[PDB]
Amino acid sequence: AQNNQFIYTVATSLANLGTLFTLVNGNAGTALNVLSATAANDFVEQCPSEILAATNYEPGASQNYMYYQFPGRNITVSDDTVANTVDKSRGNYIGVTQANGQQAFYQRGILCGGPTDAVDMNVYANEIWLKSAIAQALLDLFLNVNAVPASSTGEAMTLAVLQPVLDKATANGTFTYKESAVQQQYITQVTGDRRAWRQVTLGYWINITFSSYTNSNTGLTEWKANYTLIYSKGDAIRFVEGSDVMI
Amino acid sequence: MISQSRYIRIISGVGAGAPVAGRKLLRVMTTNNVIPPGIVIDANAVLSYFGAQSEEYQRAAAYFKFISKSVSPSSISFARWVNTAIAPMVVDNLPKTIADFAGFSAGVLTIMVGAAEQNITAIDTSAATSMDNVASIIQTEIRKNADPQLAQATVTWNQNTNQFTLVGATIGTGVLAVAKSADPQDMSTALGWSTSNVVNVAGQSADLPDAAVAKSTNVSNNFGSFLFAGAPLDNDQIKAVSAWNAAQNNQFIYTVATSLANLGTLFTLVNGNAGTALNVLSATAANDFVEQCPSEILAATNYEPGASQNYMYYQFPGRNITVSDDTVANTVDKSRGNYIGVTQANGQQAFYQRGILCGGPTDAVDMNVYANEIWLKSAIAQALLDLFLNVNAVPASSTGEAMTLAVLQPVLDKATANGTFTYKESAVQQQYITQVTGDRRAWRQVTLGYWINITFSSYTNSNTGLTEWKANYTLIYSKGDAIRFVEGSDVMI
Repeated sequence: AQNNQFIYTVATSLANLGTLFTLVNGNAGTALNVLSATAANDFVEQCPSEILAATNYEPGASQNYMYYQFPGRNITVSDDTVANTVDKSRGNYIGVTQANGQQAFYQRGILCGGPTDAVDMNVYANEIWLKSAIAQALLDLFLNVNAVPASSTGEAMTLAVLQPVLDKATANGTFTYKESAVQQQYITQVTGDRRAWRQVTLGYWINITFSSYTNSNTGLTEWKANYTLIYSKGDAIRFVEGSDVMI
Repeated sequence: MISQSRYIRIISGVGAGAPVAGRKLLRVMTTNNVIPPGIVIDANAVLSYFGAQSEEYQRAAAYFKFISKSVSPSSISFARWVNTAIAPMVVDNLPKTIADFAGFSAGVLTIMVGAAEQNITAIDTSAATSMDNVASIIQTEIRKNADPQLAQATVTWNQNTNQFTLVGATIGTGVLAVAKSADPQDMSTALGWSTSNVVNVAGQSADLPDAAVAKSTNVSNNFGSFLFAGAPLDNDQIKAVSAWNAAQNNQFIYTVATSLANLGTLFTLVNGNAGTALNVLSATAANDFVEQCPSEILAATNYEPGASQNYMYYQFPGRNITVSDDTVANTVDKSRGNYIGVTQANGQQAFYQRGILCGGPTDAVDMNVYANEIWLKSAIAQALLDLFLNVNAVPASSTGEAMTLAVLQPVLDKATANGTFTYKESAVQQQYITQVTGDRRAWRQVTLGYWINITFSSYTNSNTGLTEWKANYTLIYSKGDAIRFVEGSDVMI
C-alpha cells in the first residue's frame, strides 16, 4: 500500500516457497528467504535488513546485495537444478560453489513486484533514501523561511535548496552517469522537453511547475508545487562472459 | 499524528520497466519415460540428471564441444514424445530421502482422488531400511484400495534425481491427484506430492509426432533447429513433421538423418517444405550422429561483429567420412543432401560440403540466410513488443512513424555490423524493386544495404465491429551470400 517506504522479510521452507509467490506475487517491497529444515534456527531473514541498516548514505555507498558472505548462516542449496527451480519463485538464499577447492554467499538481490516497481534491493534502498532526503529538505525549507512566493523566485529558491541533495546523490552512487532507444522515446514523450535524455551525460533532470488549484476541504484556492525528477538507476554487473582467442 | 502526505507527497517508480526476453537459438524430443509429457527441461548437468548410459548424455557430450571458428552453444533442451499409451502419473525436484521418514510410524494418512476421495490406511515407515523399502511399503498400502486405478498402482523411486512417481493401473484414460490434508501425520510434504509445482499427467493415446512438437512448442519456443533423435522414423512421419515445420514460415529448422539409398526416396516427399535439412549417415559404422552439425553451428553463433559465418567450409573431426568420389557427390547433390566429403590437397586428406536447404524459389535455400532471417524476425518483434509494453501510447500520426522508425533504427544498425546486410551487385532485381515499391531510386539505396517504410493505416477487425489502428512496414535488404567457387587463368608472358 505504501509505495517505496519499507521492506518486509519473510522466512520460508523450500516446499512452502512454491505455495507462496502465488499469493505475494506483485506486492512490491517483499523479500522471501529460504530456511533449512531440521537445523539450527540461524535466522536468515535478517540478512537484507542488516545490509540495509549498516549502509551510511559517505561516498561509494550504493553497494550490492548479491555478492556478500554470511559465515553464521548455514548452506541452503548446492545443485544447479535446485537453484534453477528456486530462482523461478524469487527466493533468496545462501549458495555454495567450488572455486579451486574452496567452497558460500547470498545469491540473489531480487524482490517480488510488478514491472513498475524496483525488483533489485539496492535501487529500492536508494529510492527510500532519496524520498526521505527530498522530503526532509522541503519540510525544512517550509519550516524556516518566512514565505515562499509563487513566482520565478519560488522555482529558483526551491531548485537552489534541492541542489545539495542531488549533488550528494551523484557521489553516493545512486545516480550513474550508462547506456536504450525505447527509454529515449519514453523520456521524450513524458517530458515535453526533448534533449532531456542526453542530459540524463550528467545523471539527472529536474523540473518545477508551481500551479494553482482549489482544495476540496475549503472553497478557498490554495499555491502548490509540482516537480518531476528523472535519473539513471544504479545497477551492478552480475554475469561475466568472454572468449580467449589464441594466435 | 497527521500523516506527512498532507504536506509533501512523493511517488517513486521505474520507467520503461517492461522486460521482454531475447530469443535463443537445440531441442531434442526423446521418448524415455523420465521426462513428463507436459514440461520442457546449461554437460555435467545432463550426466547427473539422465545417467551415463542414456543417449541424452551421449548427444550432449558431443553437442557441448564446439568452437565455431570464433571461439559455444551453452544450452540444450529436452521434451517428451508420447510414443505409446500412458497411464496417469504424479511426478519431486527438492533433495529428499535422507532416510528421515522416521516419526511417520504413527498412522500416516494420505488422500488421493481420481474423481472422488480415497483415504489410505496407516502407513508405518519407522524401520525404513532404504527409500526403496519406503516406496514398496507405500505401494503395499495403496494396492489395498478397491478403486481400479489403485488396485494395481505402482510407486517407484529414482536415485539420480529425487522423484517419487505413482502410476495408475489402467492405460488410456484417467485423472489422478493428491490433496493436502490437515492431519499431523500426512506425508504429502515429505513426499513431494501436492507441494509447489507437481506434474499430474492424464492418460493419453499413442499420439503423433507433429502433434507432440506442437504441444512442446506451446509451453516454450525459445529454440531453433529441433530434432527427434530416437529410433529412425517412418517416411510418412518425416513428411508430416516437415510439412508442420513449413507451416511456420521462417522460425525453426528440422534436421533428418538418412542413408544414401533412402535419400533418393526422400526429396520427393519433402521437396519444398522450407526449413528442412537432410544429412547422410554411414551404414555399418559407429553412430557418430551427424544431423547435429547445422544445429551446433546455429547454436554457437552470437549475433558481436562478423557473425554471419558460412555453413559450407567447416571441419568435424568427430564425424566419419561419407562420400569420396566425384560421381557419387554429383548424384548426392541432386537430392540436396549434406555430408562430410574428403579431398586430397597435396597429400593431406574432410569437411561439411553443402549448406543448402530443401524449399521453393521464394524461400531461403542457404542456411546462413535462413538463420539471419530468424534473428531479424526475432529482434524486430522484440523491439516492437517492448515499445508497446513501455510507452504510454503510440499516436496514429506523423509522430507515430517517426517514433517507430527511431526505435527500429538500432536493430538495423547492428544488422549491418553483423554481416546480414551486405553493401553487392541485377537488372531483373532492379525492376522487381521498382515495381514492388512505388518509390523509384530505392534500389540505389539498397549503397547502404536496406530500405524501410511505414504505413499506419486503419481498419475494422472481424471479432468486434469497432475500428482498430494498425501499422504496416516493408523492409528490403541485400542478403548475405558467401563465395563458394574460385576460377582463374594465369597467362605467362
